[PDB]
Amino acid sequence: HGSVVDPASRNYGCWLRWGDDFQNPAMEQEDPMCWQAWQADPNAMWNWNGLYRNGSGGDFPAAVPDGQLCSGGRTESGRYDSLDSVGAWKTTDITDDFTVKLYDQASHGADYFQVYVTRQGFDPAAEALTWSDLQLVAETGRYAPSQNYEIPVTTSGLSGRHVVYTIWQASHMDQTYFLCSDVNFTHHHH
Repeated sequence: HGSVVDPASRNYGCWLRWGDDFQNPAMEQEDPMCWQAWQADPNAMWNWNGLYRNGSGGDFPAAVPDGQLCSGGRTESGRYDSLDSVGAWKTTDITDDFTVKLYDQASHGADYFQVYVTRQGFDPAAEALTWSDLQLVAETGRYAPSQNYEIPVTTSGLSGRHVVYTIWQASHMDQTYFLCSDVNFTHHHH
């Protein structure tokens, strides 16, 4: 099990940044989207590595309705429901060309990865995430089992706030991870 750690997914980032002080009321001002997520279900963050469905068979929109992409279609009885919320999620700066880095403790492998990004014109802070807002920008073949997978991604013409949607088809069984990462496209490297 695992997640996208760079650019960190929504719940991996909420866990890493707040797990030591997850009850802090100041989070309401400093990180509203993590705050509403911690409020609704701390297990969205404690179980950050479990954002998967079993048995999807590659038909991904059929199991993940519009507005439910980041919760993985309310998998695990909506444990990750609050990751679907619309607002000013904290972003990671990336450039047009960027790498998606997964962490997989158990080295399950991957049959393939799909990386989508929200099209220019979509505002994740004001609009619900739907499949028609996404554009496929990377798609890979199989990855042998490892503890880290890296997907190189090349894009052009993108600027400002987007969501990256990484789909991880695990190799050990029909298990698929649906990982939203908030990003900010700039010319600045860091």
